[PDB]
Amino acid sequence: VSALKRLERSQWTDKMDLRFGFERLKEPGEKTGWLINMHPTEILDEDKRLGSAVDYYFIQDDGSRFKVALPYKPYFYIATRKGCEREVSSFLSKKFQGKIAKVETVPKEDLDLPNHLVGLKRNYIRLSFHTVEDLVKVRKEISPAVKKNREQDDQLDNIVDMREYDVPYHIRLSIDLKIHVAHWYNVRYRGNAFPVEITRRDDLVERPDPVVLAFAIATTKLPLKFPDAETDQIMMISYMIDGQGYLITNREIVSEDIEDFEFTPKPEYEGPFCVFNEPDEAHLIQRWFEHVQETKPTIMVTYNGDFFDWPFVEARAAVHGLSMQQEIGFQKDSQGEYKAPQCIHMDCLRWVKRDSYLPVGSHNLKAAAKAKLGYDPVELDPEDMCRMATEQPQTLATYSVSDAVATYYLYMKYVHPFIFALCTIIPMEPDEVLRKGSGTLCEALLMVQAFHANIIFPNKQEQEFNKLTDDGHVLDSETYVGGHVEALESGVFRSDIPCRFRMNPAAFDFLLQRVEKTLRHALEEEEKVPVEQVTNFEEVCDEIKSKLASLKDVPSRIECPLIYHLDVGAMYPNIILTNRLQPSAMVDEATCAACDFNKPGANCQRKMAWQWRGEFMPASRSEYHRIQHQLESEKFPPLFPEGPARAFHELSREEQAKYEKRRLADYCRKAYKKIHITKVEERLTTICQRENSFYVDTVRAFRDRRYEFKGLHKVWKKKLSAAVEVGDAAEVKRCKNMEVLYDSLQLAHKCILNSFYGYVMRKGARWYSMEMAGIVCFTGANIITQARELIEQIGRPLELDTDGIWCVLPNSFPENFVFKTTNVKKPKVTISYPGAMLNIMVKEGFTNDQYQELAEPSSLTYVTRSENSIFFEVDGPYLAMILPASKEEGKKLKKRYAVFNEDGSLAELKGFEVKRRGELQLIKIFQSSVFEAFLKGSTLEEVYGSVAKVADYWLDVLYSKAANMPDSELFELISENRSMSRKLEDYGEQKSTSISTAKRLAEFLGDQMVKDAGLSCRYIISRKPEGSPVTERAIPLAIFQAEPTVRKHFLRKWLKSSSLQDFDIRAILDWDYYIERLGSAIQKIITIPAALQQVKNPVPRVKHPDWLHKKLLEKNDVYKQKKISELFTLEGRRQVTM
Amino acid sequence: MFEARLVQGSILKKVLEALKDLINEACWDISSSGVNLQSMDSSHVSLVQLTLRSEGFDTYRCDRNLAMGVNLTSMSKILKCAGNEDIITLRAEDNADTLALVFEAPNQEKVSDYEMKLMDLDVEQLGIPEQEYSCVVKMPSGEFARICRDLSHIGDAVVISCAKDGVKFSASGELGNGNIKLSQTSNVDKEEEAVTIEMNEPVQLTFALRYLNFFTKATPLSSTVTLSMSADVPLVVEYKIADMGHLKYYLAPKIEDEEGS
Amino acid sequence: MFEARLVQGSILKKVLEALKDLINEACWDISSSGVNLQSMDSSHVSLVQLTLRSEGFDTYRCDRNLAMGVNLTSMSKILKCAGNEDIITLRAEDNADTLALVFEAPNQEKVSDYEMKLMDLDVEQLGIPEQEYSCVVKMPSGEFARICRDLSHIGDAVVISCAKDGVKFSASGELGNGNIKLSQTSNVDKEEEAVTIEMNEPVQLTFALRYLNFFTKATPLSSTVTLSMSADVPLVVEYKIADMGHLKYYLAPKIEDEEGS
Amino acid sequence: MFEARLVQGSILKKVLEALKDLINEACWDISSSGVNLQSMDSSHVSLVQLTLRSEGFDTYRCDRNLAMGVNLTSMSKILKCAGNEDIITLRAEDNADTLALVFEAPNQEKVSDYEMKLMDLDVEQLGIPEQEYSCVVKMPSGEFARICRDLSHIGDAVVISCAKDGVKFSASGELGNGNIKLSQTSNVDKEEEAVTIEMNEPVQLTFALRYLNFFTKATPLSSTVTLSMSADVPLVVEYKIADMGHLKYYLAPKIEDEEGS
DNA sequence: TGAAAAATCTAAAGCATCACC
DNA sequence: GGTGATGCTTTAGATTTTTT
Ligand code: SF4
Repeated sequence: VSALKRLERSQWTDKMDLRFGFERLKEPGEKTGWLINMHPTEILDEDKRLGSAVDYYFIQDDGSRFKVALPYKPYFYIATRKGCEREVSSFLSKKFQGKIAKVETVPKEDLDLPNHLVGLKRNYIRLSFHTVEDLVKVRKEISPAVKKNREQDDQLDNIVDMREYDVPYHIRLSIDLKIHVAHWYNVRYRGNAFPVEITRRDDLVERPDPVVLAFAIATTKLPLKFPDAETDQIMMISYMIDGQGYLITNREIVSEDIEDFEFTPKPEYEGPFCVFNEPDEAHLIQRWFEHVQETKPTIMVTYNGDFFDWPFVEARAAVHGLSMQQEIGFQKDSQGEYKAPQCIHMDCLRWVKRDSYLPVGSHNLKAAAKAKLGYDPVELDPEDMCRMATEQPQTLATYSVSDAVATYYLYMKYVHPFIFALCTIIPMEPDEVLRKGSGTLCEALLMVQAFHANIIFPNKQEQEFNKLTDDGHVLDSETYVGGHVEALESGVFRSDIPCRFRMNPAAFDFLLQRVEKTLRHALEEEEKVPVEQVTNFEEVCDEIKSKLASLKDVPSRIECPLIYHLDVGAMYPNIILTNRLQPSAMVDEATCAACDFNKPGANCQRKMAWQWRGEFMPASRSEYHRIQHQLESEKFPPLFPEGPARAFHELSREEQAKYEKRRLADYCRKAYKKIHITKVEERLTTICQRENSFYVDTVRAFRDRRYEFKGLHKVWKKKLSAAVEVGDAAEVKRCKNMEVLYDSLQLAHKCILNSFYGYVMRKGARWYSMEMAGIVCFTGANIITQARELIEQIGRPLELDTDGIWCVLPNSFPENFVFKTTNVKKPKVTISYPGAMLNIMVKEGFTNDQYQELAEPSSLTYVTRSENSIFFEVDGPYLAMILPASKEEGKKLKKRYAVFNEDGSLAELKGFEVKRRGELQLIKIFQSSVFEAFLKGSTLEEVYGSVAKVADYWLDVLYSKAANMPDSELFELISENRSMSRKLEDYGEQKSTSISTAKRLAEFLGDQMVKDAGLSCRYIISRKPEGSPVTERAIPLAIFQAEPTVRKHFLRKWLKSSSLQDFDIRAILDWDYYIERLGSAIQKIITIPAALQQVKNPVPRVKHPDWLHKKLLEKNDVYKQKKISELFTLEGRRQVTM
Repeated sequence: MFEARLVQGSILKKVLEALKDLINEACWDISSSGVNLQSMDSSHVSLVQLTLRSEGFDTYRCDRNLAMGVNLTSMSKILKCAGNEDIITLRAEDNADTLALVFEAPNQEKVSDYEMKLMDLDVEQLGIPEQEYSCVVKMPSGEFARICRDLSHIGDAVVISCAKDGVKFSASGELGNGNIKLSQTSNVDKEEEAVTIEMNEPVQLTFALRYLNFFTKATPLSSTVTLSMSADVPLVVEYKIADMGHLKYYLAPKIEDEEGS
Repeated sequence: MFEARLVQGSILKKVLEALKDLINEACWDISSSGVNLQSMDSSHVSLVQLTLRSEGFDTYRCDRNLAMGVNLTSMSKILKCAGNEDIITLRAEDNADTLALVFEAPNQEKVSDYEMKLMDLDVEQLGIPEQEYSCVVKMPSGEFARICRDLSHIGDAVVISCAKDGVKFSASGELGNGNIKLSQTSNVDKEEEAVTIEMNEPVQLTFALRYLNFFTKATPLSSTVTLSMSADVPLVVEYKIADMGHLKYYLAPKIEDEEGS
Repeated sequence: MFEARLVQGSILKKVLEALKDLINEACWDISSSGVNLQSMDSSHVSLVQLTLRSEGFDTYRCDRNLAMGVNLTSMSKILKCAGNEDIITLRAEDNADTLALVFEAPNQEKVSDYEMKLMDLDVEQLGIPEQEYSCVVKMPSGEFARICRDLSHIGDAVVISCAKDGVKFSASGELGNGNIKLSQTSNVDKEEEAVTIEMNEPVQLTFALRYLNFFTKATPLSSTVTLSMSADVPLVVEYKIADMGHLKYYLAPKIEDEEGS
C-alpha cells in the first residue's frame, strides 16, 4: 500500500475517531481508562518519519471516552551461524539503510536446542523497522531463498531460520506491553517527543457498561428464493440500546402506523419500545444512521449479520447514493469480515457455533433462545411474512422486535461476560477472539507464557506432502488412534425394574481384601483431611463389610439397578498434568544421547505407547522414484485461464503433490487391487520429564485458577442470595456484577482447559506433536478400559465414552457414606464408595513417579515428587437410561442414548435432537413423545407395552389415512425443507434430488428460480410413478395452491399419467416410503432393543430384520445345539514342534 | 525325510476342496501306516476324520511319526492350480518347516514344484470311540447331495428317521415343511447307484444343515456314501475313495427335548 | 378335494422361474376348465395372464371353483428343487390352508412331498376382450430374447416398427444408437427359424425396453414368440408354452409429453 | 467413405475384448495399409500395438488417412453385445465423428446395425524401435494363461528365465514360492501341444502379474503365443490373429534397487 | 471450520447353466 | 454324464456431498 494513500486513510480514521465520542489524548495528564479495542494504524511522529503504531481505545466510568497511540518499532528474530552474528548484523545495517533501524545480539533460550537444560542459549539477531509494510517487504525479500537453502540441507546465506514472522502486530504489542482488554489503566502523557507510558491498575475490578447496540433485519422477497439487495425493500429495523428499544419502519410496505407496545416474555426481561414511522426507505436509513451518530457506540451486535445484514444494507446504501464507510464506519475486509476502525462488531452466531456447546443443527436462532434464555420467541416462516406485511403489521413487528430482543439479551446475559472474560487473558481484540477458533486462542496463551519465560516461538510448520513411512508407501493420512466410543448393550435400565446380573466372586474377594485402604485413600486424598480424628470409621467399615458380604454370599441376583456416570471431569488436561507432557519435551533417543543428563539410574525418561494409524498407497519407494522421474517431461494445463504451458519443475508444491498423488492413485486402483491400506502399529516414545515447564505449568495454573474462581463464584453466589433476601439496590448490583465476573472467568478458564488438548493436534500449530494427542488419547483409553473391565467384573457397563462410563450396579452394593469429623470447619464428610474404588484403582495404576520439577536453577537440584489428579467424580443415581440399537451386525451406535434425572425430567439426550441435516419432521415428534411418555410402567413388558401403545398413534395415523382429523397441518407434517448455496448450473453434473426438484419447479413457474440460489425444496414424495427412484418422484407444494387448471395440467404432465382423474393431495403422496421411514425409526428406538432384551415384539405391525428374526428363531426354539467336546471324551493334548 | 506320490492327482484336489470350507488350520498326522487328519473346526460342532493308507501311494516312506500343521485354506487354494490328471508328489524334511508339492506332466513336458511354509498352532484333538450303530444305510452320493441341497432351502433343521420302508428326510421352517421318503431297491443290477437299509431300532434326531452342506461338497470323491446313526451319536459318512482310504465327518445331533406336549 | 398330475413337470418349474421376479404376489385360480392366473405385477404397469387347460394334466379333478393364496417367490424356491425330468403331482384339500405337492423320481424310487402355507388375499379381476391386431410377427423366441438383450444394453427405451419390408427394432441411448431390421424369410419352410409378419399398416410405438428385457427371461418355455402390436395398444407377447397352454403378456405403452411443443 | 468388410466377426470381437480393462480410450488410425493402435494405458507403463492389414479384410476401401478417438469401453460393449458368427462391415463419413457397424447373419435372415459417437483426441504416435531380442519362445495360449493366472493367484512378481532346458516362471509371495519349468519337444508334429526355444543369450528379469493377466485375457485370439525379451527391452507378447494381423504387448522391467541389508 | 451419515457407483466372488468328448 | 467356462446375482468396498 502506497504511503500517499495510507496517510489520508489515517487522517480519515482520525476524523471518524473524532466524530464517535473518542478523542486522541493530547493534553499531558493522567486519566483512568478501560481498554476495549486494539487497532494497528499509522501514526506520523514529530520528525516526519512514517511510523506504525497501535490504537488503544479506552472508555471511562463517567461516560467520556478517549484513545492513545503507542509507537513501538516492530521486529522479528533471525538466527545465524556461530561466530558470524556481528558480521551479518552489520551487513544488514549497511544494506537496508532507511529500512533497518536497530540491530543487536539478544540471547534467548531455544526450546529444541540439543543439551539445553544446563543453560545453553543460542544467540539471536533482532532487527527493527519503522512500518509494517517494511516488515512485509524485507520478509518477502529474505525468507523464501533462505528457507529453500536450509531445507536443501552474496552473504545473506549465512542466516538459517527466522521466527515469529506470522505474529500479528497488535498481538505483538499486547505481549510486549502486557495490555489486555477489560482492565483498568492509568495512562500518563508528557508530549510528542516523550513516549507515552501505560500502567495497569488492579485495586478495582468492576466492569463498566459500554454503549451497546443490537439490530436485526426482517425483509420480504420474491416467493421461494434467497432475498436479494435489489428486488425487495427493508421495512423494519428493530434495535436495542441499553435495555431501551427503538423500531424504525418504512411506511410504503407496511399497512398503517405502529404504536408503542410492551414486549416482556418473562418478568426478568424488559422490552420497552418507542416506535417511529417514516415515509420512505431513504428517510429510514438516514434516521437510523443519524441515531447511531447520536448514541455513538463502541460495541454493537448482530445475529448472523456478517452474511445477512451488513452486505445487504451496504449494497443498498451504495446503490441509493451513499457510501457506507464515511457515515458509520463498517466495511468489507479482505477476509470477508466487517470491522470498524472505531467500533467492535459482535456476531452471536460465532459464539453459539464455537463455545455454547449446543447441538450442531440447533446453532441457528430460537434454539439458543429456548435453551439458554428459557423462552420460545414468536416465529413465522419467511414465506408467510411477505404476504403478512400487506394487511396487518402487528405480527411482523412482534417478530422483528422479538428477534431484536433475543439477540440483545443473548449477547448481554451470556456472550458479553464470557468474551470479556476471555480477553483478560487472551492478548487479542474482542472481535478477534470471538471470530476465530480455539486454536489461535490457545496459541496466544502459549505465546504470552513463552514470552514470560523468554523462549523463542517455533514457526508454523510446513505441511509436508507425500511423506514416506518406512519403505516408501506415501501416505494420505497421518493419524493417531480414534476415540473408543461404543454402546455395550441396548435397551431400558430403570431404577425400579429388576435386572439381571453376573457377579465374579474373585472380584468381590479382591474388593473385600482392601476396604480399609480404599477408605484411607478416599479420606486422605479426595478432601485432604487427616484420618486420625474421624470417630465413626469402625461403624462405616462394619456397615460396608456387612453389605459386601451379604452381596458376596450369593453371586447371582436380580435386583433394582442404580445408574451411575463414572466420568473424569477435565480428563485430558488431567492426563497431561499427571504425566507432565510438553509438546517440545518428548524427544527420541537420537538426541537424548547428546543430552548430558543421559545418566543411568536417572528418571529423565517416561515410556508411554500409543496406536498410530497410517493409511497409504501400496506403491513402494522405487515406484515413487519411477513416477517422479517419468513426471519430468510433460505439459500441464495452466492454473490461470488463457495461460501458457506449464512444466513440472517450476510448479508449486501443492499442485504437483496433488497431481502426483492422483497419478499414483490411478496407477494403484487398477494394478494392486487395493487402493488404501490401513496399518496400526504400537509406537513407544520418550517424554522428557526434565524440561522448562511452561506448557504443563500453564495447564496447572488454569486448573488451579478454575477451582479458585469456582470457589469465589460459590461464595459470591451465596452473597447474592443473601443480597436478594435483604434487598438493597446498590449492594445487590455490586454483588451481581462480581458474581457475573467470577462466573465468566470460571467459564473462560474451563473453555481454555478443554481446548488445550484440541489445540495440539491441529495442523499448522506452533507446538505441534501428534504424539501428544496419541499418547493422551491412549492413556485415556487405558484408564477407561481398566474401568470397564472392573465394571464388567462387578456389574454391567452400558456405554463407552472418551472420558465417561455408564453402568448399572446392584442396590445392595454401597453407594455413599457419612462421617462424623471433629473439625469445626468440616464437621460432616460424605464419600461415594464407587468413586473411591475407581480413585484407588487409578492411584495404584496410573500415578507418575518420575514427575520431576525445578527447585532452584543455581544448583540444578531437582525435586522428584508424585502426583495424580485423575479423579472419577460420580453422578447421582439416575432414574432411567435408554440405549437405542443399530440395524446392522458389527457396528454399534456411538453416542446415541438418553439419561433421565431423578425427578423425571431430561438429564441428557444426545445424538437424536441434533437435526444436523434437513429432517422430515416425522420422526422428531415421535421420538420426543416416546421419550416423554416412556417412564410409566412396572416391568420390562409393561414399559414396552406403554411405549408400543404411544407409538401406535403415529403408526395408525401414518399407516392408515388422515381420516377424520383435518388436513390443514398434514402438508407440513411430511414436508422436508432443503436449500443450496450455489447456482443450479454448476450442480448440473450430479443428479441427486435437490437440483432435481429445483428443475421440476423450474418447469412450473419459470426459469427465474434457476438464476438465483436458495429456494424451497419441498419433498412430498409421490407414489403413482412407480419403479422410478425417489430422485425423480420429488414434487413441491407450490403447485397445490396454484390455479386449478394449471395444477391439473402439470399433475398430468409431470407424473406421466393421463387417464387418472383423482388429483387430491391425499392420494398423490407415497404412504409406503413414509411408513418405511417411521418403521426404520421405530426399529432404531423400540423394536430391536425390545427383541434384544428377551422380550417379544411390542408392536406387531413392524417386521424385524432378517438377522434378528433368524436369531430369535434359533433362540426361542427348544432345540439349541449340541457339541462334540462333551459328547465324546477328550483324548489329550500335544503340540506341533520343529 | 518324507516321500509321497499319488497315481491320480484328482483325489488330493477333491479332499482339499472337501475340507476347504469346514476348517481353516489343519494338523497332518504322518505315519508309515498312513496319513490321517483329526483337526477340529472353530465352531466346535463338527470334526474331520481322514484316512489314507500307505499302500495306495505309488511311493511312500516315513522315517518316523511326523506332525506338521498347515493352513488348509491356502493349501486348497494352491492345490487348485494342479490339473485334474497330473501326478502329485509330496516332499517333506524333518529339519525343515516347508512342505513341497511337485506336479508332473502326463506327457513329460512340464514340472511345477511349490513350497509352502507351515506354522505352529494349538488345537484340540479328540479321541473317537467305536460303537455299533443301530441304523446303517448306503446311498449314492449324487442323490444325497441333491437331497441335502434340496432341504437346505426349506429351513435350518433336518430330521433323520428310519422307518420300515426306508429312510425319511424331514425339514421344517417358515415355509411350511417338507418330507423325502426313500424305498428299498432290491431288484437292481448294480449296487453302486442303489440303496440298502439295515435296522436295529428306529430313532429320530435333528441336525443343522449348514455343516451338512459343508460335508456335501465331498460328493466327487466317490459315487457311493454310507451314513449311520444311533441313540445320541453323530453320523459317520464314509466317502471311501478307490481303496486309497476313506474320509468321514462327525456332526452333533441334539436329543429330542419336549415340545409336542 | 383337488389334485393334479403332470408327466413333464419341468414346464411348471420353468414358468415359476419366469414369474419369480416379475410378480411377487398373485392369487391362483383353480376351476374346472383348468388352472389360470390373473394378476398385476409389482410395479402395477403390466398384468399377466396364465392359462393351462385341463388336458395339460393327465389326471385333473376340480369339483368347485376355489382359489389358492400362493405367494410366488416362496414356492419358487421349492419348485426349482426338482430335476429336469421329474413328475409333479400337486394336491390341495379344500378346507386346508396349505397345499402339498408330491414329487416322483423318473425311475420311481423316491417321493418328495412339500407343503407350502398360503395367505388368503383378494385382488380385483378384469377381463381383457379379444381384438384383431394390426401386426403379428412370427419371431423365434431365441432371436427375440437376443435382440431384447442387445437393445437394452444401449438405452432404456425401444420403438417398434412394422413396415412393409419387415419389423424394425431400434433403441437410442445417451452413448449410442442403432436400428435392427428383420427381413421376411420365405425361402425356408421351417417355422423354427423363418419369420412371417401380418401386414396391415406401419405403426410406431415406444415401450419400456428395460422391463421388456426384464421379462424376456421366460424364453426357453416356448420355441417361438408372437408380438401382437397395435397403435396405442399394449402389446401381446404370446408364448405357446409346450403344446397345451399359452402365456399372455400385456405391457402398457409409454408416451412422452415433451415441453418443446 | 471408410469401408471394411470381413467375413468373420469373432476375431474382431476377441481382439477388442482384449482391450477391455487395459486401455480405456485410444486413437484409431486408418491408413491404406490397414488400421493401427498405439496407445498408453492409464498407468502409463505398458504398451499395445494392434495392426489389422488391408489384404486380410475381405473388401476394404479407404480414401484418406483419418484418425478416430472412440473410447474402447463403448465400442467394445457394442461389438460384444451383438452376434459373433455373423459378418462385420465398417462405414464412415469423410467429416463425421461417428463410426457405423453392420452385422449380417450368414443365413440371410437378419441384419443388425449400430452407430456410435466418439471423442476427438490426437495423442502422438510413439515411434517404438524394433531390436533383436535375446530369446524367442513359442508356447500354446492355454498353458501360458494357466501359469499366469497361477502366479497372479499365488504371488505378485515372476522371474522369467530362459536357458537350454526351456523357460521357468519363479514366483514368490507372502504365502510361499514355486516355479513352473517347461521343456521343448520336437516329436509332436502339431504346435497345439509343442513348445520351441530359441537360445542365444540367457537373461533373468522380474515382471508384474496383474499386467500379464490383463494381457493374457486375450487368449481366444490365437492358438499360439510368442514371447521375446532382452536385458532391458520390454517383453513382446506377440499374437497371430489368423493370417490377418498381430497384436503385441510390452512391459517395462520391474526395477527394485533395494538396500543390500 | 470442518468431516462423517447416508446414498450411490463399482468390481470381486460364488452359482446354475451350456455345449462337448 | 462330468467339466471347463460364462451370464447372473449378491455383496462388500470405493466414492461424493454438505452442514447456510
Ligand atoms: S530424556 Fe533424559 S537424556 Fe533425554 S533430554 Fe530429557 S533429561 Fe536428557
